[PDB]
Amino acid sequence: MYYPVSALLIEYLILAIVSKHDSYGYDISQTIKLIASIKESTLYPILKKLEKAGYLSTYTQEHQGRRRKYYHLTDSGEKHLVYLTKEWSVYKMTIDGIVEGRIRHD
Amino acid sequence: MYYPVSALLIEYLILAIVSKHDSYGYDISQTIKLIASIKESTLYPILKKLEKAGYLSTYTQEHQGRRRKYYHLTDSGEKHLVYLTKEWSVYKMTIDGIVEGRIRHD
Repeated sequence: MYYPVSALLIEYLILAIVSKHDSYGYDISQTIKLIASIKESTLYPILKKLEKAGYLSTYTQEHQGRRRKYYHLTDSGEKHLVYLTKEWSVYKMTIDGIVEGRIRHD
Repeated sequence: MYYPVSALLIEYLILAIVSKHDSYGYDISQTIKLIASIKESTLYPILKKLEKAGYLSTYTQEHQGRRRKYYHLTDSGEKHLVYLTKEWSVYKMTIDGIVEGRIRHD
């Protein structure tokens, strides 16, 4: 809620979410809306970007009587997700490190 | 480096940094540049904002033979920093929660 979630972090979230199981956009969006204020019109292009970049592949599948577009984390996506997770870890520790006083320039 | 740092998070960092000890801008900026790509022209207005909002008070003090503008975390700032820390904690857990699969809409 308070802090914004950057598009890059959204990608992290999407890939992370999709890594649990293949999921359709609305599902990803609903879970992302838990921490982010992002419009579908911002989210779906991000999904598309991730697909184009090869991290997500997509297929259709009936779900509750309507064909949904499912996203699936490719191996490329999996490798990338590790990087994003790692960078997220670093981001966190660095912020916490700065915040707690350990981390200072020089 | 990878993930961007929002202005709101910068505020968190500034207040957190200033909470350790009073510090002048360059000092805060140098430590913030450790995790953020932010220009002085973006940082200093943020410092100013935090001052205006009452979270930082300022004074001058000679440091290495030049008067520096020091920032000091007010009690108001301290209370606010707790909130930002708290919100940061929530942000982190929520992201990690989503990323690790615990957190899903519904």
